[PDB]
Amino acid sequence: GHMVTRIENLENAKKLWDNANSMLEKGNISGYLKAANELHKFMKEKNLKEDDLRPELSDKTISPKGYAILQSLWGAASDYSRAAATLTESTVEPGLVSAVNKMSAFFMDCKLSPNERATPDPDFKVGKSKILVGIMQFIKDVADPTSKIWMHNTKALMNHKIAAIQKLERSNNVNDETLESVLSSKGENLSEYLSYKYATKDEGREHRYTASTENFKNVKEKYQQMRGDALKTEILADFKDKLAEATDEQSLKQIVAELKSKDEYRILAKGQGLTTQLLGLKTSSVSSFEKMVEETRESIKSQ
Repeated sequence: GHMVTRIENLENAKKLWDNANSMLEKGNISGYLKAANELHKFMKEKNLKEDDLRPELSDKTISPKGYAILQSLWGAASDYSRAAATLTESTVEPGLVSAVNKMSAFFMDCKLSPNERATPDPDFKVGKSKILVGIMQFIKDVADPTSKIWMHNTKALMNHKIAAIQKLERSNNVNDETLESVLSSKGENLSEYLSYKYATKDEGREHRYTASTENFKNVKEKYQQMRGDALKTEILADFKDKLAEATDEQSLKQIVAELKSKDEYRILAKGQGLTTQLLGLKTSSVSSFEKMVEETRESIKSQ
């Protein structure tokens, strides 16, 4: 087991920084943040500081275009941080977005002394929505699997917001008001969040065959005392969370195959009324699950 020189670690930090700058230059926001994050992780592990790396970057430059993107990123992040501070919740999401700012600042501080001014190209424009999606993608990548914003898993909420912003992009309805609604949302409306009209934590609808965990040997213990629409709501929520761990197309297909093999999925797929079972259509909850797979696919088919 084994040692590395300071020279050698600085040379690798220089490469990590270059990779970040290169992503910055191409306008790949999530790629830049991720690359910044790797630089920080590597430097922390080798006990290297920004001022150790700075002299070594003397032959490298953040372009004017680069500083313009970083200024837009800074602005979008500050604004998002404020917008995410809400009556429902104001600690986690703002903390996460302001930390994205601190990560970018770290990339800048490797190159610039404490008071040096950024020199952004004033003509270079970058769409607010591409920035926000990038921020959200980075937060989704880096937040702990157990992180929660209000009552919802953080990775899942990010994918939800990224899909909402992408829908605004596709239908040409992106403006400050529609972005604000997304940035300030915590998924308070459960039925929209899960894409399931009958989402509830209460008794929901009357059913001749109210969904039940009895007759499913393998169902997790947490569901055993839930029934009906509420049972399905809880299964869908946990499925949404598991789907949010997907990182690429192969990963998503694998997770989907796992979830569809579970007794919880058969509960979703089992109709709760006799007329409905005789029709031979997908249940509403299975439909919701399929929409979540599509949402997750869109939040991940991008970079």
